[PDB]
Amino acid sequence: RKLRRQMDIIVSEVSMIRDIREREIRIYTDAGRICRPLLIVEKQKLLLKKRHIDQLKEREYNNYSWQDLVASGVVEYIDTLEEETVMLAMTPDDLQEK
Amino acid sequence: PGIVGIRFCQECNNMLYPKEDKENRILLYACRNCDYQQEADNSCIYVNKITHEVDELTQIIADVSQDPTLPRTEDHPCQKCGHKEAVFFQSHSARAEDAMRLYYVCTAPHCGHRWTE
Ligand SMILES: [Zn+2]
Ligand SMILES: [Zn+2]
Repeated sequence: RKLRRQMDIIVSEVSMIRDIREREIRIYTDAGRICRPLLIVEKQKLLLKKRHIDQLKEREYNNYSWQDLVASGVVEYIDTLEEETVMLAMTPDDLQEK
Repeated sequence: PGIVGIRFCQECNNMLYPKEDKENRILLYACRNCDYQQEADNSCIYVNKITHEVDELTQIIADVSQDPTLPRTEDHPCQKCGHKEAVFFQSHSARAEDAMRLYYVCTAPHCGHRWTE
């Protein structure tokens, strides 16, 4: 997962699935899978900070865009059968202590 | 009773088969592709559990404690090391008869203790 978030050896397109109960691990490089981006959450905090949003706000003439957002490990593409191992939060609201 | 199990020959490594010694009345196992014979220590052959009350604590893997998608409570402390986090889940097994019983798996590294309440 760390190499995919820096996009070194592994394109962001490769999906990787750790199924615990059956002990398998699966890595699909195959074409045709369907994946949508998600923000990443480390501990209880989003990895999207304010400094990222200020740079995107000014995106014009910064040459700073989505690919530079994905390359910082803030957003991640997650296809379906990797959504079985994930916990999603609807909004940052669910992250705060209830 | 026991759920018994296979035995293999020591030469051709095939499946030994149970057979009866008529002279000494002693259960034997014999490969059918050689003359190898061995005396039966267990004396049970075919055992079948129809009621099949099954112990899930044997199937459960201790690695399950790393899954984010499972719930956990600090209500039930670990029985061995007294750790508060326990990640509990149901059978997760088809043909479980009717069980909503929760099985508990202790978090914290390497404890892996697995109990049922
Ligand atoms: Zn044999
Ligand atoms: Zn423990």
